[PDB]
Amino acid sequence: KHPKGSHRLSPKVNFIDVDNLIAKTVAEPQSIKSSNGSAQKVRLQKAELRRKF
Amino acid sequence: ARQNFLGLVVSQGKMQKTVKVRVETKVFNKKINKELFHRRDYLVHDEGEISREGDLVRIEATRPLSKRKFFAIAEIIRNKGQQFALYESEAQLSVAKEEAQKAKEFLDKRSVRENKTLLRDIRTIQDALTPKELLEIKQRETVRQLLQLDISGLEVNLEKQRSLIDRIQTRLSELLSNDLKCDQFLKDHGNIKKNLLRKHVMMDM
RNA sequence: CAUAUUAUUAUCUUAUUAUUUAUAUAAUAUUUUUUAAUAAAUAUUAUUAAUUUAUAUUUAUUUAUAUCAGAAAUA
RNA sequence: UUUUAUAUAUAUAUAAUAAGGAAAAGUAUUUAUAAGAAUAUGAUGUUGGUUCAGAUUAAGCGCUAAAUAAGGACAUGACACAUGCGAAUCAUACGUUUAUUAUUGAGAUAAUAAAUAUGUGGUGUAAACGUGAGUAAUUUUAUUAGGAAUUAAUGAACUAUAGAAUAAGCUAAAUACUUAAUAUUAUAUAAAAAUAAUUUAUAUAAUAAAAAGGAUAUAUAUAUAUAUAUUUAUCUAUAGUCAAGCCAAUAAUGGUUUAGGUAGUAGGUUUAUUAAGAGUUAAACCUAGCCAACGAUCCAUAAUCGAUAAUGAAAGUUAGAACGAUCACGUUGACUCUGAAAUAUAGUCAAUA
Ligand SMILES: [Mg+2]
Ligand SMILES: [Mg+2]
Ligand SMILES: [Mg+2]
Ligand SMILES: [Mg+2]
Ligand SMILES: [Mg+2]
Ligand SMILES: [Mg+2]
Ligand SMILES: [Mg+2]
Ligand SMILES: [Mg+2]
Ligand SMILES: [Mg+2]
Ligand SMILES: [Mg+2]
Ligand SMILES: [Mg+2]
Ligand SMILES: [Mg+2]
Ligand SMILES: [Mg+2]
Ligand SMILES: [Mg+2]
Ligand SMILES: [Mg+2]
Ligand SMILES: [Mg+2]
Ligand SMILES: [Mg+2]
Ligand SMILES: [Mg+2]
Ligand SMILES: [Mg+2]
Ligand SMILES: [Mg+2]
Ligand SMILES: [Mg+2]
Ligand SMILES: [Mg+2]
Ligand SMILES: [Mg+2]
Ligand SMILES: [Mg+2]
Repeated sequence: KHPKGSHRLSPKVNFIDVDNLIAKTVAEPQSIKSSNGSAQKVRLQKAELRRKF
Repeated sequence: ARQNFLGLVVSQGKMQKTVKVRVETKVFNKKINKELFHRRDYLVHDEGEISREGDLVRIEATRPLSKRKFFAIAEIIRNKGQQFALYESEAQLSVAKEEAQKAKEFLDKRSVRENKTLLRDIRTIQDALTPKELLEIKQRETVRQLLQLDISGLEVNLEKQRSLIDRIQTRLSELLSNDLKCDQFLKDHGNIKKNLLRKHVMMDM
């Protein structure tokens, strides 16, 4: 037997799924359509570059 | 993985669910230029209190269970400490009965010696060859039987042993001389052949 | 024999603080029983300010435990 | 030797006999690198210490000294400090104050200009900087392809995505504060195995915890509201990034002329507290344990270390100034709020000046 409050086995390794990590961490916008904004275009460009990188 | 140390139980039963385990590890000392064993004693959790002093076990890393206890037993490779108490109790029980039996034998022998004239008796049988005392002595070649000595038994046993040894050896040599006769012996009985011949020849005798 | 500084404590005193007790015609909110002052209409009827009432959040008060630091004793 | 002969009782003694001879031409990198001398002796050899020859400094001093370039600069009193600076910034959060034009009649409201940071607010000072007093480890330093309790419905502050941004009150007014609305864990059912537990999915229970508007334009109508759009803000949720809290193993100075030490002491069982284990702290009940001549406990001393500096052939030895990493401290001690994290260079109390 092991101690009362302990766990017999070590925590199981969390195997990252690259597709899931990409989907959750960087998700493409759902609302593709938008109108003209002076800062919105810049923000969209920066977000696209960061997602790609 | 959780740290794992092989050890020997050196103290048990002193505290509740806790033992001392003797862990040795290999270290290199530069001043000596030597690989030497470095020794420490860990206070270790023993839930179920199975391990006994002298057993060979692991102690494996665990959460802090007390101020000084950070390891728990996992399994007992050698149960020598466990066996040392089972054998102790069994030895006590067996020694008691064996004592009783041998004491009974000694008391019986004391009684025989208490009950307790062979020369006179044997001469009375010899002269006879009167009737009533002779019968009473009979109840108590007959002279030869009453005087047969244990040395004759030793002589005949020694002759038996010597004859057995010599006959075994001479038959082994005889069969080894003729190799085909050895194979015939093997087949009738139904360097490997050497051992088989030896076994069969001794089983014959 | 004399000076000094850290440390402790079955001793004495204790800031502040943390819990813990007991008390508040103590407050503030809200819930009642009520009293004044006021507002619309044909005796009012409700409104704000004060009276009594019982749940919270605290204040004053004291019960105990610990506690900076100080003496006394020891090293 | 081996085999056999004769003789004698499978064995013993004598005699003879022995199978091992083959021939041929041509077909470097070597590594790393350790030197002694003078002084004993009447003289010799040896032991033996002392001193010297080398390199260097966080250096000081005596004598001397031209320029330029770079690297350092209170090691001692963590001793006391005159004086000036080192943390402000936002007028696009809310308020105030003026001046002109317009309409309205001492003022009122707009538009345009400005001032206002002695009023209410937001953000920043847990960092950086300096120091080495304390600390010999009870939480400190170094290292591990070390762990779990199998660390929180933590974001601190940016990225990527979705949503939301409602009502009142008190402030003179608000993006100030309060009250209110709304938006992982524990169970039950199964599944598997990395199983004597964990994970997965489902269905419930509660999650249930918020917010904030400014600056512009326009478009409506009736200065008032409203509706969008652009900008900058706010709150929530998932993931990432940067981060934190706890424990394990090994190592970390001298004195035993400090030999016994420890009673929360060593262990067990519960409960309070934490995000989290544990006599870490608080309470309760049990056991008699735990460390120690491979050096406990006690005392003195000390910030620790490096791919840093010095030195040596090297193992090592010394330093911890300078460059870099960690810790601790900001006159001394304790506690408290906030916060994810502070016994904070904050606050309170006391001590010193
Ligand atoms: Mg325990
Ligand atoms: Mg001389
Ligand atoms: Mg020299
Ligand atoms: Mg210079
Ligand atoms: Mg200094
Ligand atoms: Mg210094
Ligand atoms: Mg303004
Ligand atoms: Mg101001
Ligand atoms: Mg700091
Ligand atoms: Mg610094
Ligand atoms: Mg309002
Ligand atoms: Mg607010
Ligand atoms: Mg506990
Ligand atoms: Mg303790
Ligand atoms: Mg207790
Ligand atoms: Mg010692
Ligand atoms: Mg020091
Ligand atoms: Mg220091
Ligand atoms: Mg340095
Ligand atoms: Mg040192
Ligand atoms: Mg300096
Ligand atoms: Mg501090
Ligand atoms: Mg301080
Ligand atoms: Mg000072």
